[PDB]
Amino acid sequence: IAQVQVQNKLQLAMPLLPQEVQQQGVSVEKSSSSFLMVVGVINTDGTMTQEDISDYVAANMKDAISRTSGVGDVQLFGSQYAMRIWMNPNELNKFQLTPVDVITAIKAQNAQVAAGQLGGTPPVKGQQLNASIIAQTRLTSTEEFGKILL
Amino acid sequence: ADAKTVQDTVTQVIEQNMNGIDNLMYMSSNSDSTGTVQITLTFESGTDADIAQVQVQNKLQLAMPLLPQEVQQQGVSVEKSSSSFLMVVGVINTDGTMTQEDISDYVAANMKDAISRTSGVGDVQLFGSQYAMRIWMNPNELNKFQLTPV
Amino acid sequence: KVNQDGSRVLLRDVAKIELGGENYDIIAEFNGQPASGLGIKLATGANALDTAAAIRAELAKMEPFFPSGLKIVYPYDTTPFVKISIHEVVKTLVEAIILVFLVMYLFLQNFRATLIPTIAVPVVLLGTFAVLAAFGFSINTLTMFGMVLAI
Amino acid sequence: FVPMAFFGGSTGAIYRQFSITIVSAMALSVLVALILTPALCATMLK
Amino acid sequence: AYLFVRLPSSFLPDEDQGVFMTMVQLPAGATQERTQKVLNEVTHYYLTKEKNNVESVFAVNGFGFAGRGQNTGIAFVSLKDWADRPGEENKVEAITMRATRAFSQIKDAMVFAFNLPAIVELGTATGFDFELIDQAGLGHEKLTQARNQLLAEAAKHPMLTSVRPNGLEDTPQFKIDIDQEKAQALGVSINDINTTLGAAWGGSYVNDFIDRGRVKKVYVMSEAKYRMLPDDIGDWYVRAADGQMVPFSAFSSSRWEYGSPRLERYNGLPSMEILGQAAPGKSTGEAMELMEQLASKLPTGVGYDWSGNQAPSLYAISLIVVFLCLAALYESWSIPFSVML
Amino acid sequence: WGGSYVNDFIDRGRVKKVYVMSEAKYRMLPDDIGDWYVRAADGQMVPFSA
Repeated sequence: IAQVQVQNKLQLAMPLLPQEVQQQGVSVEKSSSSFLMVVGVINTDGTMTQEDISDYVAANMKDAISRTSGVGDVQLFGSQYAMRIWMNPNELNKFQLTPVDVITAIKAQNAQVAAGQLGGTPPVKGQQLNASIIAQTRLTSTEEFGKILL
Repeated sequence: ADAKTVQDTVTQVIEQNMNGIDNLMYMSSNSDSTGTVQITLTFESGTDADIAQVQVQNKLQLAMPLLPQEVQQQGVSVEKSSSSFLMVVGVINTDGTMTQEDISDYVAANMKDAISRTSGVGDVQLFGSQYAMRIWMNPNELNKFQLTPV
Repeated sequence: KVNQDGSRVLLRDVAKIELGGENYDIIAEFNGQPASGLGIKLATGANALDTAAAIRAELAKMEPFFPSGLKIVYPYDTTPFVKISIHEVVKTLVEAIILVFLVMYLFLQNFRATLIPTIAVPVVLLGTFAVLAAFGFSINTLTMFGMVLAI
Repeated sequence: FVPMAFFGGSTGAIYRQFSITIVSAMALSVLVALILTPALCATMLK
Repeated sequence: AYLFVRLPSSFLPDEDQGVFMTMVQLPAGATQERTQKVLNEVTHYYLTKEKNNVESVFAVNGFGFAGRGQNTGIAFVSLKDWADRPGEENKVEAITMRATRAFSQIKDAMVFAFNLPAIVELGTATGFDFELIDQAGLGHEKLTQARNQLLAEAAKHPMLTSVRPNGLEDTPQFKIDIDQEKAQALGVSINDINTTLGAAWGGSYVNDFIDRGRVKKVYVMSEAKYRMLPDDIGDWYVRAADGQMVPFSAFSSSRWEYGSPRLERYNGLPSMEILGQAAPGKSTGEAMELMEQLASKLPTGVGYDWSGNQAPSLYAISLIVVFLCLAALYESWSIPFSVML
Repeated sequence: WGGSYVNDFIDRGRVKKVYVMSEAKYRMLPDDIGDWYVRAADGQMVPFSA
């Protein structure tokens, strides 16, 4: 009940936080200032960078444990992957472009859009086919982000 | 939204931000092409549903800020499942006839708003839908005037 | 918008405007006749019978202001079963008493002696109910068969 | 009764209620068969 | 022993509650009309050939139990008070029997009927709810494949069984490719392109408005006769920087694909539910075991997950409280055995 | 210099983030502030140091 309270007033605060923050990570847990089960993971055979692992663990284990038997708070020593796009001043300029363009370009060529469906909710008497319409789809591979037309 | 979109645009966001809830057996997810997801969490027998609900829905608050704006402004709920109805008060008309939509509205605008609050009614189902200002566009006309839905 | 010749372009010209359903996905038909009702669902830990009782209690004040024709009907319901279950079980209780009474008389000629048993279990059953509540338990289907049985 | 009364899983109150309800009825019928029955049986039987 | 070993087990008895129901599940792609037709026949089977039983029906199109969609459709029944139903045929059991048969014969879809299990939604014994999880990064396709292979083997060699998927039919979908290039060339903004393809075919929640007091919604979509067939995609034109309309087909492109109308995920992982009942000869435990050893043969990345077992211990506890109590008043180590027989 | 959370993207099933920052060799020393130029109304770049 304590947690419920201390975090339902935060809800009254959220609407007044930098949008960057609001979309970022906001949490409210039960402190314990002390770990215990520290399942460290490494690799022997098919070697994989100390980042290649971090990701894996945080994408098959951490998502779980962070929910298993009242686990107050799970710590991920590292970080899960992410589509990283390291910009380059010169290039951007050598083409007359600013990060803003890179961002806007991404938030345009990388996003899923909702489209109705053949045989709309209220059809016309006699409609025999009802198929859902697929629109844009979030990219997947790195190559795809490379082919982002700026 | 289609089965694909919602599955990893409204669903996955929640699921991931869904962890660290005292007591919990599992978490099933259904992403209907109807553009409607419905995650369910079953807690150990005996767990006070009141506090349980509070939890499972105060982490969602940590997810909300990361959901399609269309969704955020749409319907988001967190109740106590019961996979079974009981009192099914069906309504019809005899004298002053009124379409099977003219009724739906009425019920959902004098009764449903109530019952959905009366004596711990877990969840009320409205077989139909309340009215709404419907504006059915017409391609030609819009074009015959150089205009888009926007 | 307004075209060159000051000709106004009202939405009324580019789209058919009408007050209609918010969602045309489900249509309910009560006996081939158009309709729509309220499919109530309980909440994890509801009092069911208590709820449904109130469902009709709340939906009771709406009846006085319904429009011409708008009437109510009760499809798929439970109540009748809960009530019938009680009435039946309780009935068996009575029958059990009247029977043990005879089987008592046919062995204890004394119409006076054949009264203790008949007055024994009553005080016992009531006590059970009193104890059940003392544990939060209620008149459940099981908690009842136990009575009839224990009788 | 009481032993098996140790319900479990979903069959909790299931076997529980039945068992206890009868056991409660027991002690009751017992006390009655030690207070009411005896007294009544004594007070007037013949 | 024999009369106790061969005596079948069951949780709680399923009985007539004067109220049963039947669900309809048209094929893949079925329309609100197609399904409504099936519902009618169903509704009247009870309305005409069951008057001595049925007191009322409540058909609902588009509201299935598996989920939502023009494919499904439920129908609440309500039989006349038990009294008016003498014959053992007028009881849910019989009624629902001939009922299920009738539909199975004069239908082109899937219609059934079932007595409301007075028990609980869960816990029915002699049955199972298998779950096929996608442990590895396998795709929905690969997962679907495994499911087929699993249900296959199971059926391949049923002491039998009875397995089937949860409901993921997987119907065709209409994919629309918006060439960003041509769009950014013809002078049309992607935003406008989508918002129009959306608001048009899927409508959109604009703003709110007050209606006779209460505040309701305001939607903007489009007449159906302009969003029924894929050919209609053309009817919609978008504005352009050069203040001129543009054929949607100028930056458009289309092609039908195959997607599942329902994506299931068990514990944050893509999964697929497999509802199967224990063999007709064997039982739950036996079945499940001889079920797990099957799923344990699917390709890498494909995993799985899901009286009373307490009796053996409960009575055991009784095998103590008894012998002990049978001494607190019968001390002698003799009496404690007498009644024991 | 501090990157930013742009949008999300699906990676081998799971949905992950999408960040936009910059190579380090262009954000290690204060002198690098110049390397970055901003656009202008008059469709022309501008030295950040302007």
